[PDB]
Amino acid sequence: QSALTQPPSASGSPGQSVTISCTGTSSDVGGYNYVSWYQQHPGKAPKLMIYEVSKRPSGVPDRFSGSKSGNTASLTVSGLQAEDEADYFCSSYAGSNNVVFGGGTKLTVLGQPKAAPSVTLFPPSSEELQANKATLVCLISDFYPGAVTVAWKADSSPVKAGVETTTPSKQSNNKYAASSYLSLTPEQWKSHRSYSCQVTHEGSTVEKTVAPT
Amino acid sequence: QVQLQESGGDLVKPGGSLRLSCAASGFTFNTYTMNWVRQAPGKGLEWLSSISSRSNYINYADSVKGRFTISRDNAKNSLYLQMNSLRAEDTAVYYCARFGRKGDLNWVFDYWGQGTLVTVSSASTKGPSVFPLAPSSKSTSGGTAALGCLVKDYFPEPVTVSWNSGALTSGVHTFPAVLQSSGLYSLSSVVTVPSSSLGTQTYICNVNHKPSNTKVDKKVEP
Ligand SMILES: Nc1ncnc2c1ncn2[C@@H]1O[C@H](COP(=O)(O)OP(=O)(O)OP(=O)(O)O)[C@@H](O)[C@H]1O
Repeated sequence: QSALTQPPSASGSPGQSVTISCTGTSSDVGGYNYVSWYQQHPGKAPKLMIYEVSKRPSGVPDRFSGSKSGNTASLTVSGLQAEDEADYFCSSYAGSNNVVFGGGTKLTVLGQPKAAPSVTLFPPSSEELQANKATLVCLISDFYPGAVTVAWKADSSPVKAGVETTTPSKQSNNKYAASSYLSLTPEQWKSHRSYSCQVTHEGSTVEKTVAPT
Repeated sequence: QVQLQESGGDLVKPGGSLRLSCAASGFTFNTYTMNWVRQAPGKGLEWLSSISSRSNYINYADSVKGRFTISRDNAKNSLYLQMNSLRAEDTAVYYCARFGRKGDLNWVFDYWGQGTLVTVSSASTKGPSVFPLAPSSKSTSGGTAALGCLVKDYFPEPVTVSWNSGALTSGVHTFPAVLQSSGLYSLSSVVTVPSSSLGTQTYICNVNHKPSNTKVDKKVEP
């Protein structure tokens, strides 16, 4: 439970405007004009975007603006660009030398057309087999929207366990990638004629196969 | 050239202690009030503590008061946080953050580090095994080839991966980790390269797992 309340998510299309709200009370957002907003890309240091409700640091583009009405502050991004996809956190002085924050809003930039996945399937390495383990690695790339399911087969039989699949996340080129792993014993790997990884994306499937031989 | 870099994040047992560091450069450190702010996984930011330029004005959030101690050494351009009596809910990325110039930027963190991950758990540290994902005549899309590294069975997060020491970035994607039922993580990284380069260029994935003091430089060959 964050001290300030923000919608978990917001979205818009390139060139559009999006507004993100931040609800506090009179002990913080409504008690002072010390409201700040920070931008955070994944794995990066947060960056100051807005301070004292509506002021912009040098170097923040003018399409970011801030306002507040009573106990609620708002960040508006005009002319949305793909790079604005990020998490945004509001903040306020709260008295008693305290600074409080919101829970974050993930801003998604939409309008991307459909893109089909590519699938790359790797067999276990010699080194892993010598460690008495075997992991097949199925890498799925370059797709949009970011939703897939992954099915594994031993020969033609759907596997009964040992699968771990990641949630899709963005590539550098703004399409999605995901990964899936099939854990086997070396004996299982060597005793079937082939294994397959099949990805389902928007009603279509791509399947790759590998063989120990 | 304002720079902040945190260090010291690690696995620590419930009830244990840990000490974080932050090195600053590119500004007049001994005139700034410095802060620790944290972000629990999937949660929002949480300010923890501030220390003035002379270390004589110190404030703590309720959530850490009596457990964490902030301090600084202006001669080393460094800030510290001594964490005691740690609990699972103290698991978070810990950020060093500069308060802006007083009067102009009151209650604003105008510069931040990238943060260091602290994991509070009774589990044990485990370094990764790194396996090659070799390109083959069934891993090629004609003029380009995909190759990768599998980073198996480590704990806690995080692992970092680069290719050829950062000289290769265009064809690179490093995937998020899976958490397996063993309680251990695995991840993979992949890069696309010219098929013709497979005979001439060496491809190396550089894997770092700081909690286990492990560095692996794994050659990925055909
Ligand atoms: N951006 C800021 N926002 C909120 N409080 C701040 C900020 N910058 C400094 N402070 C606070 O201002 C107070 C003064 O700290 P400072 O480091 O200026 O020591 P000082 O001895 O008063 O300074 P001086 O040597 O200039 O007289 C401390 O309470 C500190 O927490």
